[PDB]
Amino acid sequence: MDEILARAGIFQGVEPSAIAALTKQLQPVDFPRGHTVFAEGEPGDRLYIIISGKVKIGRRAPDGRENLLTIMGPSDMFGELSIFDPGPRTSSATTITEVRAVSMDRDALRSWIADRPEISEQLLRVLARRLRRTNNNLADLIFTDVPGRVAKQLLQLAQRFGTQEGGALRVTHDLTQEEIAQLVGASRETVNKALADFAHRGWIRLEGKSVLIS
Amino acid sequence: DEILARAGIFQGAIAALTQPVDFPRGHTVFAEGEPGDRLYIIISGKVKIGRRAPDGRENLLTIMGPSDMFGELSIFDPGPRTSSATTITEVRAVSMDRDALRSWIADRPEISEQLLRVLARRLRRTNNNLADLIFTDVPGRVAKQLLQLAQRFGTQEGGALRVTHDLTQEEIAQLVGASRETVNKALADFAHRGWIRLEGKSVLISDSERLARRAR
Ligand SMILES: Nc1ncnc2c1ncn2[C@@H]1O[C@@H]2COP(=O)(O)O[C@H]2[C@H]1O
Repeated sequence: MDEILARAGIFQGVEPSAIAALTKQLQPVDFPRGHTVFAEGEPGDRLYIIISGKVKIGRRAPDGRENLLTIMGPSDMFGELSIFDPGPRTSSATTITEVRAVSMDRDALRSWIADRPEISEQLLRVLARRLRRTNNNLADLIFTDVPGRVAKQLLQLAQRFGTQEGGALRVTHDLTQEEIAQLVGASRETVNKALADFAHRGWIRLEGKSVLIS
Repeated sequence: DEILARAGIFQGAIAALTQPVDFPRGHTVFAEGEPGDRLYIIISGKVKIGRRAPDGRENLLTIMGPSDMFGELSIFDPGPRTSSATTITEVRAVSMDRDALRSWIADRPEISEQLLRVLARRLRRTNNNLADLIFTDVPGRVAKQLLQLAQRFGTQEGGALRVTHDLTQEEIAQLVGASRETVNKALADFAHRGWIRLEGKSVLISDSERLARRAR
């Protein structure tokens, strides 16, 4: 779907015809659930745009667990930074569900802006505006306690993958209890202990297959 | 002269086409909120970049020395300065404005590739800090900060590399984003273990491997 692809942030503020000029040259790839798209340390020089599915972004923790950095879904990009500043990947990307995704490397990008200087300028604008959002995001997070930080992070994920259902956010998933444990990168006991606590304060109503967030 | 080459913009000569200025100690290059237009690359000296917390307290973001660049956001996303830039010590730097930079780009689109690298890299580092803030403990973060300061301002001195940063133990606490009480406990803990030596504005990192094993 061209619309899904065109919603990517790398296309924000770009002429639909220049977006299309790039899109047409890209063929979708099929990734199975639990598939490692790229691991930390591996050379990184391409970005992915998701059409369907969810992808986990994470880094290695001292104990050997993988910290849930973020979760990207449809229209979302991952690995986009390596297109501008390539090199060894500082994070890993792993499919949470079955994914269909589009890829593009630096050559593609350079060949794309090769004829379209207007795009370099807009990319700077979008990237720089994104840095300002991420900056005061950090600022906001710094001046908050430990639990408050994690809460904020989870809230942002809810706001992104949740449907507005009467002053609340519904996030419907198709994951088994073990997959949810793999997603967070924590014990299955630690997860259920945390979910039990959030529910206790009325922040979470846990129904089968879905979660209702305040 | 060789310092300019290490700058992010030129880290990718045709660069010789490169306004030099000298600032004194404690000089405020720009203030948080002022109209933001200029760009700055440091040749010699150190500059504190900070942003006020919601409570008014001045909070330290990053410390930058030679070959480092600050105030770039003002050129691409024009508007108020999001932060304040203060010179810790005497500083010699070169500046540029949006209209001056946009001209060099019109002539050579090659820089657009280097400019994007710099932004994309700042963006990545801010994302790493966000992950550290959540997944890395206070002592872990403290060690990680010292190790990052050593990469930029570290000179070997006998067995331990002396890392001069000219920062207060409270200013470090701001970099890490934790209470000064918890940060001080972490610093003393490292000192008592023989990992580091506290020298006022300087730190002697005796055991680098331990710190590295404490930051992961
Ligand atoms: N999940 C899907 N199932 C079936 N058809 C689809 C799906 N996603 C996209 N398409 C079709 O593929 C087309 C791609 O271009 P359009 O987005 O214009 O319109 C899209 C639909 O016709």
